[PDB]
Amino acid sequence: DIQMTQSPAKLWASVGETVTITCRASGNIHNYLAWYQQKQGKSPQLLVYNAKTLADGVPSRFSGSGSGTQYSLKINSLQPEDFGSYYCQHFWSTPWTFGGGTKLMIKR
Amino acid sequence: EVQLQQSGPELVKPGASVKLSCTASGFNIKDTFMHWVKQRPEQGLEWIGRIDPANGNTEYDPKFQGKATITADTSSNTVNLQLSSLTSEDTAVYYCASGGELGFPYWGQGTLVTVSAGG
Repeated sequence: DIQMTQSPAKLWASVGETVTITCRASGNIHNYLAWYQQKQGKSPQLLVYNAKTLADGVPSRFSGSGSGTQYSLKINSLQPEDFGSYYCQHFWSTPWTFGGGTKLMIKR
Repeated sequence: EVQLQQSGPELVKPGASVKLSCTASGFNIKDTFMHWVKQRPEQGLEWIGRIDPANGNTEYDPKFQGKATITADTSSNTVNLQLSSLTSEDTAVYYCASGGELGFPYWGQGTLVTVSAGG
């Protein structure tokens, strides 16, 4: 089975800062990787699929990249609406596992 | 509009079983995989498994073998998740979701299952 190692688990940041979230697969997943956003109290929403393709209505400040086992989500100059949790998931062999998540929290 | 509606919250006892349900509208569940995803309080998403309602094929994360049984009822556009032998580790929100290898675009609002102490 292929597992996803996501880092960092927690990230404190401020509006306007740029952050990078990474996911490392335990085997080659051939760009079949999605990123989800999950706001507090809400269901997950698909943000990126096929490693780099933005989903419906997703702003250009989000960028997915990577290949093989190594993938990253960059949020350029993050906005008030970007705080929440982020998860990667692969869709190569089943099981289609999630990374452990990143909680993106505002510095207070 | 696609909607996935999920069953109401469950308050259940250790050792019992529970069956959660998810009814789709706006599409035919035969046309995609249907998934169940677990999220313990303040923790991460965990893929339990999926069913292909076109032919009934299921796949599971091996960690949920026996704990989880996913079934589909195409005539009611519904998929179900049975959880057996409940313990506190099963206390979680359970999401149903639709999609395949390009990600899951549609998610239910989740069903909270709370297992009381003793398991």
